[PDB]
Amino acid sequence: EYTCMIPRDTHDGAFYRAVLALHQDLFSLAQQCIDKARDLLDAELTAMAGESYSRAYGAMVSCHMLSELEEVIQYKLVPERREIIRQIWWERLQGCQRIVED
Repeated sequence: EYTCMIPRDTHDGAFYRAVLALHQDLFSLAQQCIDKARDLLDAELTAMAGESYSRAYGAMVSCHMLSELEEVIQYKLVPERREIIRQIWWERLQGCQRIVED
């Protein structure tokens, strides 16, 4: 509901819609939902913030999730043999030098 009630503009805006089509196990659009969310954050961070660790950093965390999202849609349509994903995730997380909420 509220997702519907959210616009499709934001990084977030596209986001859950993908999640949802993925929660609906619907892909192409959701696939492209990212692609916009991609495009969103595309233009976004590219202000570059003179970034050092700067929210373009967080913006990575954002896309990082998208990737991380881009992953599951393959799990979940894969042989589950992908189970390495866990490690990969484990990696993809642990190499995150990070706080929690992320």
